[PDB]
Amino acid sequence: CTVQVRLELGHRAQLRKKPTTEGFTHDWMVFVRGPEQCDIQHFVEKVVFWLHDSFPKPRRVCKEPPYKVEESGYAGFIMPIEVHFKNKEEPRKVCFTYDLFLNLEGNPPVNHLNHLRCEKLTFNNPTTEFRYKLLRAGGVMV
Ligand SMILES: Cc1ccc(C(=O)Nc2ccc3nc(CN4CCCCC4)[nH]c3c2)cc1I
Repeated sequence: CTVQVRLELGHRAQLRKKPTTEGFTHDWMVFVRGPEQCDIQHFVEKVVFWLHDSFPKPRRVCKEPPYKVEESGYAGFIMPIEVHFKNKEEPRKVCFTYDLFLNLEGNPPVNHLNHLRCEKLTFNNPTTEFRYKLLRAGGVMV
């Protein structure tokens, strides 16, 4: 059989009225979460957010929900996001290339923004133990 589950990747960003002592101009948050009333913790081991090299501890890990990183900084960047599964067979993780953008190139000028990216994952022939976790999370058998 085939089991599909859904992830939502997203972020929010806020232009600061005044920059931090550090000069940070934006506050931002990036997340991985399930659709409403779906508990992805059943099948997600951890979520690794790979921040820009300039960040201290750029490898940010959440082993439990919420799977998110709140930060402040100077600029947007491309953020690899690994979602590791509670799975003993391949694949044990999926990697997303997440566009963490902090403005719209002043066209138009915004002082905040939100983005959501809905992702479907398809697991062929999961083990009994991993099927239970996927379906327990609200996954659909196909
Ligand atoms: C292309 C590019 C993109 C982002 C940054 C950036 O925001 N870097 C940055 C560098 C150091 C930072 N430190 C923080 C603050 N956190 C607070 C929580 C504890 C660790 C430090 N945010 C930081 C943000 C720099 C470049 I060049």
